[PDB]
Amino acid sequence: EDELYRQSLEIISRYLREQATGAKDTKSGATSRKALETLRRVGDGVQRNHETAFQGMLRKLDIKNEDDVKSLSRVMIHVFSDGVTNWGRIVTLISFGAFVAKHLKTINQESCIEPLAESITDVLVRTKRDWLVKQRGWDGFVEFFHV
Amino acid sequence: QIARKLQCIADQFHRLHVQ
Repeated sequence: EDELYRQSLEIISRYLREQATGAKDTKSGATSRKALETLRRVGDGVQRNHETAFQGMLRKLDIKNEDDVKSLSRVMIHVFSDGVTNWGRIVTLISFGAFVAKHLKTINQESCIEPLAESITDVLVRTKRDWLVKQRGWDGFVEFFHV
Repeated sequence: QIARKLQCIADQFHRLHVQ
């Protein structure tokens, strides 16, 4: 019933899971494909450049289980509390999400990766839908970061 | 704060990638 939510979740969940597992997944394909490739290029870069800061942030969050996920949900909402939305903030959140997914994999909480992806998708689709639609969704995401 | 740091990082990301 909500195609933008479904597509966004598909892109974000796939990226978070393949970052965690190290293998891509086998199971709107055109736009989603390009977005994922874009996310790999750009998102990996963010994690590399800001690995130290990401580590510090993770420790302060103290994520041990599914209920800890709400604490990231509150943090992510706070990011946009200044009324500003752009692709830079969105990719940064998705990148930190991938970083957290890696952490969940290392602490044997792999089942927490999906709820993680859903909470990130909740913040972006549920609270920033109008902006996302204005950017032509993930097609605009791909165009914004085209090189 | 974590949210403020993520904001800062997002800002660095843009300034590094603007062309």
